[PDB]
This record gives sequence, structure tokens and C-alpha cells, in this order.
Amino acid sequence: MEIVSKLTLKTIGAQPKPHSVKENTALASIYGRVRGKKVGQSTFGDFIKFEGEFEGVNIATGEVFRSGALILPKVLESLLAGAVDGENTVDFAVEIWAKPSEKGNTGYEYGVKPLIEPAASDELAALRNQVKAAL
Amino acid sequence: MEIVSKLTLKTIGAQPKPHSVKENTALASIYGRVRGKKVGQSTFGDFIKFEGEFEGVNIATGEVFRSGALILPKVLESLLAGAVDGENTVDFAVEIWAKPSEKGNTGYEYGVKPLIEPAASDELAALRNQVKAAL
Amino acid sequence: MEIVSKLTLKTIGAQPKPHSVKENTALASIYGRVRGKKVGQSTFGDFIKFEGEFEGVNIATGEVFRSGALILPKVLESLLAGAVDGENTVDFAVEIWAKPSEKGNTGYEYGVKPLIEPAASDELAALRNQVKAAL
Amino acid sequence: MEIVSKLTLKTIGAQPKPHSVKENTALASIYGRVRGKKVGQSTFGDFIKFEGEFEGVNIATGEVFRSGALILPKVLESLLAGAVDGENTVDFAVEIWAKPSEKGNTGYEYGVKPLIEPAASDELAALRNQVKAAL
Amino acid sequence: MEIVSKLTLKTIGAQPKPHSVKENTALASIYGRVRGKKVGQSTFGDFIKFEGEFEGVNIATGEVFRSGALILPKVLESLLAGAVDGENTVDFAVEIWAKPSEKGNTGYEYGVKPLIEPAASDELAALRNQVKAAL
Amino acid sequence: MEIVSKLTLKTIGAQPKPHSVKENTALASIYGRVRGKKVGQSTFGDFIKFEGEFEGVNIATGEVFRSGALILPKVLESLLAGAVDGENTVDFAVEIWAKPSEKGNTGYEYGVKPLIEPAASDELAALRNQVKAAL
DNA sequence: TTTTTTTTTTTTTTTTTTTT
DNA sequence: TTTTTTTTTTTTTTTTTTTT
Repeated sequence: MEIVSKLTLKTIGAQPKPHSVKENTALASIYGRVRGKKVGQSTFGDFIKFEGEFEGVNIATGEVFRSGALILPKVLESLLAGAVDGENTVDFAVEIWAKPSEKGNTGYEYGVKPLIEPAASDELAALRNQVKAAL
Repeated sequence: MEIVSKLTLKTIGAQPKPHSVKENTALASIYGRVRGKKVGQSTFGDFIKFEGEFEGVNIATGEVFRSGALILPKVLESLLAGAVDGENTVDFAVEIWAKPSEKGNTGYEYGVKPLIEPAASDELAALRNQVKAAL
Repeated sequence: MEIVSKLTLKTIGAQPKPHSVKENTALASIYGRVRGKKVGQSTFGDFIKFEGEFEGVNIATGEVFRSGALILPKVLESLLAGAVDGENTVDFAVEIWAKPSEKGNTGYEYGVKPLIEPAASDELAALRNQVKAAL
Repeated sequence: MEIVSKLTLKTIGAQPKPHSVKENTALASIYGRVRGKKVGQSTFGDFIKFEGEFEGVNIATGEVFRSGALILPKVLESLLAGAVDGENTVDFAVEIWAKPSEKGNTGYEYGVKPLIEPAASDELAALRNQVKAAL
Repeated sequence: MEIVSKLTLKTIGAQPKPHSVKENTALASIYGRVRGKKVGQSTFGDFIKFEGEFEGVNIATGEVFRSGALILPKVLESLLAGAVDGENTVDFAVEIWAKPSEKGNTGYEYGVKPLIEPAASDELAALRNQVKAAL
Repeated sequence: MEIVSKLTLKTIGAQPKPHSVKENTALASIYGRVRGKKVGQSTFGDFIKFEGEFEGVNIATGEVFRSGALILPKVLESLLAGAVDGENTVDFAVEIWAKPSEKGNTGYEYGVKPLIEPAASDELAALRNQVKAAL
């Protein structure tokens, strides 16, 4: 266990080196509870920093990390931020992947595979049932 | 055993020389009991000095030190201070590391790997259990 | 020998695959004589196409190509175009390299190592002589 | 010989890696003629880009480079810019060094050792003569 | 054996000359029994003088001294004085070192390496046991 | 010759290491012309920075430096500043020494031996003549 | 023939790159 | 006496048809 001021793919040694992803690969698993959010500015745009209890795991090393702060990429950030608003404490758990990206300045794009089944409306459930009926 | 007025990475000869860390490395192991804290001012900001029984160990020399005073870096200081308040006596034990830090005035950043398992809520334990279930 | 309508790094199989250059590497050697130039438009901007006698050589295969048309990258294009104007026939010979490029959409940047010694003024020759004098 | 769009310590592979200079070391030798200057803006401030004939030499590899553009560090930039103004063509030649710099974000500071003897007033020449007289 | 009115680093010829310590060095070994203490005033502050049986040994000469009075530096003085109170007779034994001290008016700082194992609480013993368990 | 932004004993490698001067020793020779002065603030007090043409020479290496800025110790600073006021250009030349200093935080004190004979009143000249008469 | 000299809190960190 | 800062970047390449 390593205590970190802020939990990032770089802190937990999961950020790939540029032009290094030849196949889809998992990097980290991040789970925790979120109490609040704050918006900050950087050279590359605005970002959200989360407050709560967070644990992190690298998969090429098995190292386990823990923090009270979390900065995620923009996609996971958008999803979680849409999932949190106000005084409610939000539980989350996700596995972060890396995929090759031609026409990318880094050569990879991040993927998101959640580990908690998310909420789906009864209507799309009906659609899945209809699909599973014919064939 | 060497008795020191105050226990620091510099006292126990663990402070790296600037621009000297090429790979992650452990410097010291510090354990003790804390009775109180005091806040002091310096050129570079405020700092906390701890009172109690403290023992220290360098890893490149095996030298063992002991003191009744302790000054830590800011991160460990914040964690321990949040862990101590009032008349209670707090036991602690940590291993201090050094990591390279590009864009740093010293070239390194300190790491914290505790040796006593810290307290985690039942909720995050449930999250870890859920993660360990699928795969 | 393979006759090609237009000589390009893609025609002679020298264009690297995106996110594939880990170290500096030579791709092709191109030499020929230039009689004229024409300017054309594409999605990514304007380009110059050269007319004359051109031969090309891949270095990972030894394959030899020959054409009467030549399209080069923008840097080599600028140099050669500045070297050609009017009815004069211009001889040229260059070796094309590939270098890693972080923050690049392809991961590499092209290099130019000429094989004919280019023209340098007597003044810079004097400067080189002065440099070679002290030490 | 390698032709480069702009000549920099990074282009000619002379820029040291952060936290790598343990002793004073020469990196490059740059000589050329300057015809004009242009001022540009970046994240870290304004910079001057020079136009003319420039040749460069790395000392750990012997590689020789040549360009028509030149961007230098701020100190050499200030000196040369003060040395150039208007339509005059300015000859210059300098050897660039690297020195350790505690309290530096990179760990090194650049040095300048010119290879052409610069201009000194007759008064300071008189001073040097007086110094060389007593002892 | 040399009998001295008061035992000091100066009496036993162990006090370093200013600006003379280039590396850590042992100066003296002092052991004895303490019966009482007295507080005295000087230009540089107050000091404690001890009464009992004291023997001293220089390490660069092997000379052996003995006295019934003892004046120590402030750190050893504080430790021993905290170790003595009342009619009890206190046994002690310590080795005195010298360490370089930049920003010091003498260039050195004294070190204390006791030769009798001191008293440590069962709690810190438990901590040392826990530390010695994981790795 | 090395061009430096500011000329100091540290820039020209003349500053002694603490607790290193065992005998009087010359470090540097500094001569130049002064056009103006500016007052700046630091942690340790205010200081004067000089503008003009300055050359410097280390004596343990023979290295020669040159700058347009100069910061001196407090004594030389006071003397020169008293020697400069207004639009006049002031010529100066001095040899800087180092002397042991017991009760000093560095172990040395700087000395000043000018190389240009300074101005003495006719009265003190008369005194020297009277002294040289009797014996 | 004497009490004299020794010590100081220092440094260490920063959001960055990923997508189109 | 000590300090009195210094450096980082300052982009690249992609295509530019071909056959029936």
C-alpha cells in the first residue's frame, strides 16, 4: 500500500509511454466513494478533482494505492461527474484500458469497463428481451 | 544507537543529495509513539514538531537513531497530524521512499509506504470484494 | 528495378506505420535530376511535383525504383524547390530518415541527410577555421 | 551533415536529460552568420528566432547540422540580439556548456564560452595592463 | 592516569580545533557514577556540574583521566540530568563524537553514542517487532 | 573566456567551501568600469548590483570571466559605492583574499588588496614623511 | 588558576495530454 | 559570511487513386 496525495494513472505508474500500445491492454482498477468535486484550470483545459476514499491497483505490478483525491481522464470524469451532485456519497468502480489510436498524439485512447452493473431503463430491457426472442 | 535532539532525514543521513535519484529507493524507517504536536514557523512555511518516543533506521547504513522530537515532510506530517488530536497517544510506523521528480528543484519526491495496515471502511471493503468477484 | 508513375515513400514501401519508430532509422535514398516543378492542391495543402529522372532505393529491402515524377515531404520539397528555378537541370541526392516525435499524429518526423556536400559561403568557412584553431 | 528546419540543442541532440549533469560539460558548438531576427511568443515567454546561415556540431557524437533558422537560450539570445541590429550581417561562434544548478527545475544551467575574441575597450585593457604590472 | 579537578573535552584534550572536522570522528569515552548536580552561570548561559566518580579516555592518544567533577555539553547534560534526581546514584557511559556542521561557529557538532543499552518501553518494542515481521 | 549574467565569487568558482581556509589565500582579481548601481533586497539584507564592464580571474584555475553585472561582498560594496555617484564612470581593480575567522559561520573572512594606488591626502603624506625621518 | 563555546528546521513540489 | 535562480517550448505527418 502506498499513500498518494492525488491518484492518477501517472501516480500509480499506469500511464503508457507514447507510441507503445500495440494491442488493447488493461492498466488500472479504481474504486472508491466520492463526496464532492472541484473544478480546476490547466494549460490543456479545465478538470475535475474528486474528494473521498479511493483505492487504486496497477495490473502489471499489482501495486495498491490509496488517496483522498482523484483526477481522471475526461471521459470517466464526465461519467462520474454526471453521477455525482450534492451531498450524496457515490460509490464507483471501473477498470481502465488502453487502445491503439492512429492519428493520436500519444498513440492510444483510454477505455472504460465498469465493474458495477450500471442502471438501464425498463424500456431498453424490453428491447433486449425482444432481440433475444427471434433468434 | 545514536541519540538525536530531533529526528529528521538529515539527522539520520537519509536526505538525498540534489539531482541524485535515478530510481525509486527507500531511505528510512520511522516508528514511534506520539503524545503531542507543536506548530513552528520557518522561511519556507509552517511545520509541525512531534513529541514522544521515536526510533529511526537508515537503510543504506543500518544505523539506528532515537529521539523525543520528530519533524517530517509535509505529506507524512499532514497524515500523522490528522491521526493525532488531544491526549491520546498515537502509534505509527512508516517507510520513507524517494522517487524522481522532473520539474523539481531537488530532483526527487518523497513517498510513504506504511507498515501498519491502516483503517478502511466496510464500504470500500465491499467494493474490493466486488472487484475480486468478476475476474 | 520497378517503374512507378510517381516516386513516394509509400510507393517504394518506405513510409513507416504509425506509432512504430522507436529509434532513428533510415528509410530511403533518392537521387535524380530535376527539369521542372508543378504545384498541386490536396486536402492537406499544396504540394510540388517534380519532373525529371529519379531513382529510389529502400534500405530494409534493397528494392530499386525509378520514375519521372517525384513528390517529397514538405521540408525536402522546400529545399529542392529553392534549389530549382527555370530551365536549369538540377542534380540532387539525399537520404531520408525517420525520428520519433512525441506530440505527433504519426509518432515520427522525417530527417534529411544529403549525400552531396552542399554549398557554404567563405565566411562560414572562416568561422569553422576559427573554431578549429583554439582547441 | 543533417539539414534541420530550426537549429536547437534539442534538434542536434545536445539538450541534457533532467537531473543528469554531475560536472561541467560541453554540448555543442554553433557558428554562423545572422541577417535578421524575429520575435515570437510561447507559453514560457517571448523568444527570438534568427535567420541566416548556421552550422552546429554535437560533441558527444560529432554530428554536424546546418539550418537557416536558430533559436538559442535566453542568455546567448540576449548577447547576440544586442550584437545584431538592422541590415548588417553578423558573424558569431560560441561553445555551449552545461553546469550543475542546485535549486533548478532541470538541474543544470547553460554556459557560454565564445570562440571569437570579443571587443574590449582600451580602458579595461589599461586595467589589465596595470594588474599584470605589480605581480 | 591523570587526576583532573574537572573533566571536560578540553581537560582531556578532546576538544577539536575550530574548522577541523572533515568527517565524523570519536573523541572521548566517559563513564562514571553521579551522586548530585549543581547549576552554575557563565557568559554563554547556565550549566550543570556533576559530582561523583568519573573516568575519561581520549581515543587519539589513549590517555586516561579521572575526576570527581564533570561538565558536559548541553545535550549530554540534558540527558544525564533528566536521568538523575535526588539521592540515587546513577551509572552512565557514553562515547562522544564530532560531526561537521555547516553554518556553525566552530564547524562541528557533538554526537552521543551510548555504550549501555537504554530503557525502551514495551510498546516501541512491539513496534520494532511488527517492523521486523513484514520484510 | 566565459560570459556570465552576473559576476560573483560563486560564478567564477572562487567562493571557498565552509571550514576550508587554513591560511590566507587569494581567490580572484576583479577589474572593470562602473556606470551605475541598483539596490536590491534578499533574505540576508540589502545589496548593490553594479552595471558596466567587468572582467574576473580565478587564481587557482586561471579562468577568465566577463560580465555586465557585478555583486560584491559588503565591504568591497561599501568602498566602491562610496567611490561611485551619478553619471561618472568609475574604474576599479581589486584582489580578493580569504582569511581564517574563528567565531565565523563559514570559517573565513574576505580581504581587499587594491591594485590601483588609492588617493591619500597631503596631510597623511606629511605624516608618513615625518615617520620616515627619525629612524 | 578559572568553565567555556557550540548550534540553528530545512527545502520540496506543481495536473497533465489525450482525442479528432 | 551565507543569496542575490534556472530551465522547459518554440510540433509533425497524413494525401497527392485505380481499375473495369
